Amino acid sequence: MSEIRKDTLKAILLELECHFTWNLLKEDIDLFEVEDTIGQQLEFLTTKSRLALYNLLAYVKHLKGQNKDALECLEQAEEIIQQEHSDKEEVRSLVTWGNYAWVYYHMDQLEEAQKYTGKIGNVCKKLSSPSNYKLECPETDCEKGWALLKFGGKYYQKAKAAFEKALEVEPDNPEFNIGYAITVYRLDDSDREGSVKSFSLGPLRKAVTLNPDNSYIKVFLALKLQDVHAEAEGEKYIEEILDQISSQPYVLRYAAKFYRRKNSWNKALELLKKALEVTPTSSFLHHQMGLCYRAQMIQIKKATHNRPKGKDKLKVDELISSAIFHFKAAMERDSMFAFAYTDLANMYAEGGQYSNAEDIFRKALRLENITDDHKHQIHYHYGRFQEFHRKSENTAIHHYLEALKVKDRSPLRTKLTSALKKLSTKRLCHNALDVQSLSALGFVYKLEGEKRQAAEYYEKAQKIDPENAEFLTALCELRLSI
RNA sequence: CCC
Ligand SMILES: [Mg+2]
Repeated sequence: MSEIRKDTLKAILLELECHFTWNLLKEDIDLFEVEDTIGQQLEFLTTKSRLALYNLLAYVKHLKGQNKDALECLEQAEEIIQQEHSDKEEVRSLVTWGNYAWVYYHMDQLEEAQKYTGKIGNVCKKLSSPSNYKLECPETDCEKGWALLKFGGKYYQKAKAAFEKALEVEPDNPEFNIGYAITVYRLDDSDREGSVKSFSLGPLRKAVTLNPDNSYIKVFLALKLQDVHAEAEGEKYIEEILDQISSQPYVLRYAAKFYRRKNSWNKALELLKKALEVTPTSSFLHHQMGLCYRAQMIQIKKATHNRPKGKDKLKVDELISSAIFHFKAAMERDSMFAFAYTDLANMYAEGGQYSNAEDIFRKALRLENITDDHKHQIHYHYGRFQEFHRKSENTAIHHYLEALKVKDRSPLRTKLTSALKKLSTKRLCHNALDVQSLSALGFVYKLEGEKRQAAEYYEKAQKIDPENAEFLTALCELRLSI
């Protein structure tokens, strides 16, 4: 192909609606985890669109440099279109064809790619689309919403908008409602400024009504009810679900979360183990197992006033070892699972395995592509490890400051500001010229809206370090604020 | 998927 036809083709490729134009970046996920879990949903979450799953898996295989394997996934998608979408064959094929075009493009099979853009263009014309090479429709909006969700927390607002676009056309579509309600449910937990939210409660009730046979959507309703102090109602739903299904890991794992949150740890462990028989490598399941063992360990520690002896001490050590095992497995199976790192590191710290804790915290601090909320929490946990285990007040202060710089409204805000005030005040009693502590107080007072007091701290810090760029900038901000 |  002449490289002028090439430029034209590249332009068309960008106009398509498919995974390659949805800004799904590989660095935001663990590709092995995503590939593996897509396979596990194909087998074990049988209510989710198989067509969507294969289109997504094809994209993921491409991201792993396996273009030949991506093609095979798209072939399976085509088979499903014959199987499950025969009446609307052409329109249901658009996303698959888009991915074919992009994959063949990447394999330098330009003529083959053009064949696919041609098919797309023909169908869009046939169906009176206002665009040349796309036909926006609710089913595609839904598929896009799920693809966005799979790429993680940075994409949740975009996924919500995609499901909203689908619901604009079909407000009572059962599939669209599930996607939307689950997105709002995750957003209730995402980027919290304070208490957990419950905007998803209404959407979940509707999605459950619209999908009576679906235990997967119902388990989120139960969890949300638990969040809003209707634990009794939530638990009845859990019981009904467990009467209706067995061994479905995507349902059992959330029932296990439910039971754990009311401290029924043995029941949670029973459910998690049943799920592990089906999917023994799931990082989600492993994390949940560790959470159970950790909770049981904490109960013994509290009961024995943090001084367990004899068999209590033996059990505590077994539980710590088991929590480490499972948190380590979770992290190893999902490199982007922020909480797996901090939970593992914190458990290493609890067991006094400080070199191990440091190793994990170091990796966690270097995760560049997780959400700012997760970065914030990593700094908080490392700060606490520094303060209480390493007894390094200056390193603690440093990381508490980093936590607030990344996110200054969170449920950790007041824990962070109070720790900083406490540590900085103590250090200033010993050395009135301690620049880090002066600077820290300036930062916290500025955050609290105490402009004058903040200025005074920064001015003392600047007196000591007159050319400091950070202090000059802080003082300028304080002067120009209205 | 922590809290
Ligand atoms: Mg996952």
